[PDB]
Amino acid sequence: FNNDPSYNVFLLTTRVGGLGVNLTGANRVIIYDPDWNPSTDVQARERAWRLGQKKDVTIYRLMIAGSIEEKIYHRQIFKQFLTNKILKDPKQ
DNA sequence: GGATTACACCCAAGACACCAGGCACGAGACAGCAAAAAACAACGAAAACGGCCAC
Repeated sequence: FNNDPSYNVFLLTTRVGGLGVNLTGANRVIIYDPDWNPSTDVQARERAWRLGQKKDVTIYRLMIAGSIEEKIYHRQIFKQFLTNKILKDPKQ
């Protein structure tokens, strides 16, 4: 994927992929389905947002409004707050 | 002294309670064609993917 001008897109199923695979070639990212682990998505974004990435990277989240996606996304935001007030400011 | 005067002794009619057995209740305990056959609803779910080791 990195060393070929063709082979533009490829699906990854971000459970198996994210162990540290180097995919700096990517610049755009599409998230299709929200996951349960709030962590599995940071490695997913890091599949194109490696340290010192060559070009700007963007994330497009898919979210079905008025569905379980709403509950999961709010849950993930709450989980981010959990690790973002325990380690940032316990007054939040 | 001995019999009227009185009082003790007991015994017979009496009663209440006793002893049991009836009598009614009281609720269990039933207990209710056989043979043949067919329809006929209900008895009734661990997802899915990865990182492996051993093929």
